[PDB]
Amino acid sequence: MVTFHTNHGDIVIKTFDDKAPETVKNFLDYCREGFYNNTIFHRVINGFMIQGGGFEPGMKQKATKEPIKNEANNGLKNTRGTLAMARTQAPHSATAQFFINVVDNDFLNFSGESLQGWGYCVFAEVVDGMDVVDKIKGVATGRSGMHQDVPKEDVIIESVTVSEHHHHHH
Repeated sequence: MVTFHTNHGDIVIKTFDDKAPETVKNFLDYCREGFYNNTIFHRVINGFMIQGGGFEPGMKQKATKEPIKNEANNGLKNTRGTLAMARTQAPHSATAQFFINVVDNDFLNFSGESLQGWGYCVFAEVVDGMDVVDKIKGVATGRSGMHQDVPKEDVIIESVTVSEHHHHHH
């Protein structure tokens, strides 16, 4: 599990390690490196999703690592509360940016291994703090340079805590 500590409260997520293993490793690596610290939810669209993990306040884009393979072929759907990776039009271009679906966004789902079909890879789901997600999705937004739907007051991921559970059979 991972918790995003935001200035609107905590968002707790469970990763889908079996179904998106490269994506989950990439995500946890950024978490442990402090990459998401002081990043913002820079693209918030009520009724759609909230997107973050790429910019500091002022839309200062952080340098990222090499992009990852799209694992959306895993059959998982972009239902409300799932996390998927943001990307540009190239399917295997995701780096650190992710989004939380705030409704079921069926139009984002993998339908085939093509530019139009690959869709968006679901790799985790919110397990506590959907109320915080629902707060964030509702904030006021406006323009910032070329970017739209940018919260007028920064929605900040202050940091990220990782929680691991180990089991011992006796």
